[PDB]
Amino acid sequence: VKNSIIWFRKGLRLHDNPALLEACKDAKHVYPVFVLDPHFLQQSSYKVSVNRYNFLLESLEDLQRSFQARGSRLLVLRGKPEEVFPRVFREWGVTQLCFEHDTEPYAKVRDAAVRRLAAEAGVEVVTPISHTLYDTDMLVARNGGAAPLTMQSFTKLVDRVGDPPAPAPDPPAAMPPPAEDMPSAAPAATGVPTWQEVGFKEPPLTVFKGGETEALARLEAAFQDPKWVAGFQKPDTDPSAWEKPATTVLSPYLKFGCLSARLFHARLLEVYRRHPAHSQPPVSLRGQLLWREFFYTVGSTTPNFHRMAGNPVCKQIDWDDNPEFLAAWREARTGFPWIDAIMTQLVTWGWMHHLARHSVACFLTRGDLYVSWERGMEVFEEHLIDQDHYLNAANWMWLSASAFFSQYFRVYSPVVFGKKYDPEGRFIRKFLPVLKDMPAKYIYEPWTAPLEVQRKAGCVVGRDYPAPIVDHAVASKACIARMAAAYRRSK
Ligand SMILES: Cc1cc2nc3c(=O)[nH]c(=O)nc-3n(C[C@H](O)[C@H](O)[C@H](O)COP(=O)(O)OP(=O)(O)OC[C@H]3O[C@@H](n4cnc5c(N)ncnc54)[C@H](O)[C@@H]3O)c2cc1C
Ligand SMILES: O=c1nc2n(C[C@@H](O)[C@H](O)[C@@H](O)CO)c3cc(O)ccc3cc-2c(=O)[nH]1
Ligand SMILES: [Cl-]
Repeated sequence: VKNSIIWFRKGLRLHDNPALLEACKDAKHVYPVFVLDPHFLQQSSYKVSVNRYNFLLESLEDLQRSFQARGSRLLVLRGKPEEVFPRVFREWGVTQLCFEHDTEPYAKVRDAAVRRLAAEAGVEVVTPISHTLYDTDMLVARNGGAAPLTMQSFTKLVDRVGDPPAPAPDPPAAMPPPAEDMPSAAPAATGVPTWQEVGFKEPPLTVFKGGETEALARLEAAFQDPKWVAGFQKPDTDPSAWEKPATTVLSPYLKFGCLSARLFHARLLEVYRRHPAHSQPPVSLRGQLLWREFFYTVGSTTPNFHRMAGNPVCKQIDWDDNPEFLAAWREARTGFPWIDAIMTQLVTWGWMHHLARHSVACFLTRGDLYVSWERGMEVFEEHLIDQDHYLNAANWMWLSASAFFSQYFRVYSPVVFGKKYDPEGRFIRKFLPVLKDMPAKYIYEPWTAPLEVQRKAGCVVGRDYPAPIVDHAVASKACIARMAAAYRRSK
């Protein structure tokens, strides 16, 4: 008799889930499992806000509903996978364990340990690729055994390899449930908890809801305008747009696997077929999925990718240990409203537009404050709802000119950058209410408002909103000087 586990970690969906499909095939009982793992709650190492963790819980609640609707049940097991799984293998008479492959450092250690244990229990292990467009090992293999290090040569590689696989079909309308009266499957030990019960003190404030149903809705909303999809150009999109964000906001759903990257890609290709002037990579929407694939592919084959030291793709730079600069940045009190509004969005929504992530990451690292990208990445690791190990590392290295990108003379202005999109400062008025009534003339530079104007707007620099912590002209020149010297020490 076939008794199977479908183990969810990412891949939090029923659509495009070949793992799930294999688990159901010829099965008497299927046990859908997510292991609520203490590794992600020990705030010592690994950081997570209530925003992200509650987005996860919402996604698990949506899975529960999808499984309940098909005659089954999601089991949220508490514990370390190494010690939970041997128990349930025996208790449930498990013959097959299915899960979606992942390539992160923790995933590799965890997944090796669970395979060894599975083999000891006589349990078959089935691990299809479906978090990424392609099997990332296959790509490296086809490229002659190393990952390409530019987006251009990565794009050429995948064009030679061909289209990603189709989304797998939808799973059956009825699924075999867990067997009755299994003690590790007791409802009360296996329900989706709340953020309160997991132990978060403060409520989540983000406006984006977790789960596959929300992911599919947001995918559908995006594809209701095929000209927009066809003509999408990432660098030409507006980072100050918040009522209707200028990009898809599909990142947290792709991060958790509430949305299938292959579904998204197949949908793009349908549109591109009927729209022959469609944008091409890297700026196109397909280009965006390829950035993701690119950084996963490089990231999974490089040791210490998420660090500077011991990381072969990363420049060793003499970053300042400057806790007050980092704290001002982290706590949204740099005195540059563009920067502080974005850092407020980070902590409220857990999502900003890519170019707002550029402004704040450039400002922290190579642009003004010369703090290590690792400090920035950690702050993003806590607050981003789309926090992705490889994508966050790679973009921080890109923005600090530590890897992939070397043009350290290009520095974004914390005053001018947003102003060319949003001269009235609508974005700033949203995320920093204290500047609601400041005239647009002064909103990017409130320290240049006459004192009469500051008082009239109820926002006096130094009292209600802080003075700027640097002079951008002085800070950037110094930072460019230090970057030049670090590059010359490297050669
Ligand atoms: C300092 C810094 C840190 C970042 N950290 C993260 C992170 O932790 N997680 C994360 O998903 N993205 C990260 N990004 C990339 C990018 O900013 C987000 O993926 C994007 O803003 C998400 O919005 P969207 O879903 O509307 O993307 P769209 O423009 O709609 O693109 C669709 C999808 O493509 C992928 N994608 C888009 N841009 C990029 C990119 N530059 N690199 C890799 N993949 C991309 C994402 O999965 C995204 O959902 C970071 C960028 C910077 C500059
Ligand atoms: O299997 C789990 N995956 C969790 N993941 C999912 C993955 O990151 C996955 O476990 C691994 O593939 C990462 O190495 C989380 C992701 C977040 O962004 C935030 C919190 C979690 C928590 C968990 C968890 O408790 N259990
Ligand atoms: Cl709990």
